[PDB]
Amino acid sequence: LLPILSFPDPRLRTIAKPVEEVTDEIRQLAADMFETMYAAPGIGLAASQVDRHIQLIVMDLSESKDEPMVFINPKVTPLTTQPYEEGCLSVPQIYDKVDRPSRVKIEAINLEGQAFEIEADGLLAVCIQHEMDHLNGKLFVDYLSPLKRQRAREKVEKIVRQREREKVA
Ligand SMILES: [Zn+2]
Repeated sequence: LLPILSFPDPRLRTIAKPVEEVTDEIRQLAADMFETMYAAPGIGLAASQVDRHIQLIVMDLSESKDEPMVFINPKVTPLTTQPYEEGCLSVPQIYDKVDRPSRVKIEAINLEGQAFEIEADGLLAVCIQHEMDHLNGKLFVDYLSPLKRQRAREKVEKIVRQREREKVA
């Protein structure tokens, strides 16, 4: 399982590079990203989060863990906000409210290298926007008040340290 970078790691601020071609190394990265995300568990993971700074997002919003979606080189444009309690595998076990445009259009390519365009509302609009932020080196904590940020940071470093401690046990 690929290791997920944790806030405040500076590599999470890297702006991702476009994918040149959907080769079989990015197909294998995507499957490992899904694996990593499904194990967490989470519903979304940007390649930036596993220290591969390319424009790849994996996502599965299904209670069954069997509706997987891929977005390569994505473009997101609002079609107009709504509140939602967001978390992030790179800000582990921290959830808070962020307010994002509630309807968006997504243009991206899939793992066969074909282009698509869809309109998104609901959980889809929140998630795509959250993951596109990762690709621009941004985290959902950047929209919270700074006392919630250093507090999330102190909790995360604790959580990272326990996870290290759990591996020694
Ligand atoms: Zn995230």
